[PDB]
Amino acid sequence: QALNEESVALQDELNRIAETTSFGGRKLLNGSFGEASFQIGSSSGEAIIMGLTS
Amino acid sequence: NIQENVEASKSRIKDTDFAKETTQLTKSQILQQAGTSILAQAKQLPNSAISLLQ
Repeated sequence: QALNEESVALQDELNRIAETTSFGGRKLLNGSFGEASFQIGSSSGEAIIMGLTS
Repeated sequence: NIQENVEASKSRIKDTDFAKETTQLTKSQILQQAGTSILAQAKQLPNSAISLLQ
């Protein structure tokens, strides 16, 4: 039971980490990020899609 | 860890890279000196040619 209590605490910690880590208001690891582009070229048509699965 | 990364990003967006800006400052000083030199040569001779013409 003690080990299970510690494990459930760690599980809630994992949930908190997934729901908290944010780059200045942009949630990263909660699954809402999805596939986001990143213009890294001078002209139009250059991008690097990044995906952050929850 | 998150604060470390956030501080790095904030410095990137905000903090001035001293090398680039000191280079820019020296360039601006050179430009100001050149402009003053041209103005000294532009405010006197073009206006003063007439008196020679007379």
